[PDB]
Amino acid sequence: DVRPKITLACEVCKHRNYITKKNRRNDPDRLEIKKFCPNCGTHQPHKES
Amino acid sequence: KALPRLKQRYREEIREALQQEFNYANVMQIPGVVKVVVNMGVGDAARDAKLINGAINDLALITGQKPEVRRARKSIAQFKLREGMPIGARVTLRGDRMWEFLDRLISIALPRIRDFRGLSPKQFDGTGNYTFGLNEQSMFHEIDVDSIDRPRGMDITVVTTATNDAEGRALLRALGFPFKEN
Amino acid sequence: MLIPRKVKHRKQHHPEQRGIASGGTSVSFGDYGIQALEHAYITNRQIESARIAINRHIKRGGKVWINIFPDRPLTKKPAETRMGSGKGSPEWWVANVKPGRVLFELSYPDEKTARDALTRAIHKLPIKARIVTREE
Amino acid sequence: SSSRNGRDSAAQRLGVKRFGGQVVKAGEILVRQRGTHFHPGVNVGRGGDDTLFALAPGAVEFGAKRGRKTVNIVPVARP
RNA sequence: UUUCUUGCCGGAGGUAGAGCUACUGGAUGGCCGAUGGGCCCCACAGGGUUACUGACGUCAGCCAAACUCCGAAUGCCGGU
RNA sequence: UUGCCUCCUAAAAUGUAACGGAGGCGCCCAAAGGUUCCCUCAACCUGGACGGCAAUCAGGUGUUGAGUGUAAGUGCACAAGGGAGCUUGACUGCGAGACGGACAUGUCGAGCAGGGACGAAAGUCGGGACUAGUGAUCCGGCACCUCUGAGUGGAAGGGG
Ligand SMILES: [Mg+2]
Ligand SMILES: [Mg+2]
Ligand SMILES: [Mg+2]
Ligand SMILES: [Mg+2]
Ligand SMILES: [Mg+2]
Ligand SMILES: [Mg+2]
Ligand SMILES: [Mg+2]
Ligand SMILES: [Mg+2]
Ligand SMILES: [Mg+2]
Ligand SMILES: [Mg+2]
Ligand SMILES: [Mg+2]
Ligand SMILES: [Mg+2]
Ligand SMILES: [Mg+2]
Ligand SMILES: [Mg+2]
Ligand SMILES: [Mg+2]
Ligand SMILES: [Mg+2]
Ligand SMILES: [Mg+2]
Ligand SMILES: [Mg+2]
Ligand SMILES: [Mg+2]
Ligand SMILES: [Mg+2]
Ligand SMILES: [Mg+2]
Ligand SMILES: [Mg+2]
Ligand SMILES: [Mg+2]
Ligand SMILES: [Mg+2]
Ligand SMILES: [Mg+2]
Ligand SMILES: [Mg+2]
Ligand SMILES: [Mg+2]
Ligand SMILES: [Mg+2]
Ligand SMILES: [Mg+2]
Ligand SMILES: [Mg+2]
Ligand SMILES: [Mg+2]
Ligand SMILES: [Mg+2]
Ligand SMILES: [Zn+2]
Repeated sequence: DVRPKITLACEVCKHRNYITKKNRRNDPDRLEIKKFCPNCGTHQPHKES
Repeated sequence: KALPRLKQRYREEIREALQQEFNYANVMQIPGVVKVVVNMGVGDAARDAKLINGAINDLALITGQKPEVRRARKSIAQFKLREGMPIGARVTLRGDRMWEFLDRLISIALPRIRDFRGLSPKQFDGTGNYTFGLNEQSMFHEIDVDSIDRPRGMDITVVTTATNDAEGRALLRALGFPFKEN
Repeated sequence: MLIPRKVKHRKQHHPEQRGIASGGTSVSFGDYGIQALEHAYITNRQIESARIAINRHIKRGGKVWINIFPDRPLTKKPAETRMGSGKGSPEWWVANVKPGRVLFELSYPDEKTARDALTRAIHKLPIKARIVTREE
Repeated sequence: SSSRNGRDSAAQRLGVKRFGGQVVKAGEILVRQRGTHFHPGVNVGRGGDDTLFALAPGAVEFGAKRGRKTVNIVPVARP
């Protein structure tokens, strides 16, 4: 599908908060960035599902 | 506490000879050597880029300091060339490295040239600039002949601060590269 | 048969043909020229016929200057076709001429056949025109 | 025989819509433009779509400054 | 009366028009023309000693709704 | 042909149709994001053998003619250009006031609190130099929550 739609989930509270698009051909590895999770109160890195 | 012999020659007799022989208004109108650039472009990297590393090794033994890999600013479909491949090597000699490399060239390579007839005077562009290109690349003594696989290129380039051709003639002849006589 | 080699766009609206010609109002390449009087559409075939007429009479000596070039195109649908449904294909290229514009220019010694050939050209153009000399 | 052209886009109603000499509100949008036909001056901000708006109350004044078109909002005197 | 009209003040445009050694194209005729960026003998050296091609430049004169180094009258917005 | 985007027709505010004239769009980027810092081309004359008409090139007239992801349009050399060091603001909670609209729709925005990024600090950080890359309603799924729970606790069920 070239453009899978992947969601980003938190870790401590485990909420699927953010969603982003990516190219699986060019990015076989999982997505690793940092965001702010509203209920947590502090920035915490997000892992895609 | 060290100073190269060619720089010594330049600062002792070459500048005063030029000064007296053209009678400049001031003293530093003496032309001077500016930069020495050493490089070459293989051109076949569009098919095989493995020999780029060999060219880098050759340049490394020639100058002693690491070369460069640069791309092409335009795409030529006729040459099967697009922007993005590395095309050649690059390195530059400056200062003490200029003087040592010029010494090594003038004292080792030019005497050894196979069938050397000298160099013509007519390859300046009117202000004393001179870059050019040689029969065989393995010529320096710092490179060994046993390890070479293919003939590639290499560079020996001298340039001047010269305003025009007259002092280009003068200083290049004072330094003493094998100029032809016509 | 003067046709421009290429044009950026191959179809153009109806040109405006209002006002008095400002450019090319005075003749200076040779001695003699022709100046128009009315508004018109002068076609490349008309230019070709007029040039043929001028040379066909002046024969050996002299030469001709043409101050206009028929590059404005016009479309036409073929008959037996309902109107609309897009634009038609361009058939003849025209050069819009404004009053007083110099059409042709001549440089030949003698007034007699000079004026004769200029009149020969006049009689083939669709609009009125007059002889004009280099002297004002 | 037929035609292959005839499609078009919509009109986004671009252009300058606030002129000099009048009074404008805070955050009032002055000019809608594609590129930099106008440039920001004092109390003028630039949006994501290269629009120009006002940051302070006052009167808009157009001017020229080194071959450019710039807009300003002067601090009109309080009555 | 916040409305309208008019005089004046502060405003950006890009139409009419005009223009090009000012850009994108179209176009007429000349001049040196080395060097067709090149050929009667291919010499590594005398010319289209031969009617071509002649680039750059230059003399000038036109055309373009999708050309503007320029640019009105109107109309529009705001204040008195 | 039916949707969206670029220009002209469009008569110098916006708008303004036709089976009028020309073209594209149903992406991409874990960097092509962000901080800070270094630097400026291409055109140009010459050539140690290839390597020549062009490869790379130093000298040293060169204010944009190279170029700035994807068509057109506006700009950008004061960079939105190239590279490097580090790192994710492609934040949360919002939102003064505005453009813009028959209606549902789209656009910008200083400032405050938490925790950060770059830099010493000043300062900048609410995706990409900008404008197309898109779809209303119903119905169905999942995580978490100090929401409810058809007579007792609930729970199911129903909710966010
Ligand atoms: Mg969200
Ligand atoms: Mg020089
Ligand atoms: Mg004119
Ligand atoms: Mg007639
Ligand atoms: Mg944006
Ligand atoms: Mg931005
Ligand atoms: Mg009143
Ligand atoms: Mg005015
Ligand atoms: Mg003005
Ligand atoms: Mg315009
Ligand atoms: Mg006109
Ligand atoms: Mg021009
Ligand atoms: Mg004239
Ligand atoms: Mg018209
Ligand atoms: Mg125009
Ligand atoms: Mg109007
Ligand atoms: Mg008024
Ligand atoms: Mg438009
Ligand atoms: Mg308008
Ligand atoms: Mg209508
Ligand atoms: Mg299409
Ligand atoms: Mg970056
Ligand atoms: Mg250089
Ligand atoms: Mg950027
Ligand atoms: Mg950069
Ligand atoms: Mg509000
Ligand atoms: Mg802010
Ligand atoms: Mg804070
Ligand atoms: Mg339904
Ligand atoms: Mg019960
Ligand atoms: Mg119960
Ligand atoms: Mg439940
Ligand atoms: Zn969380």
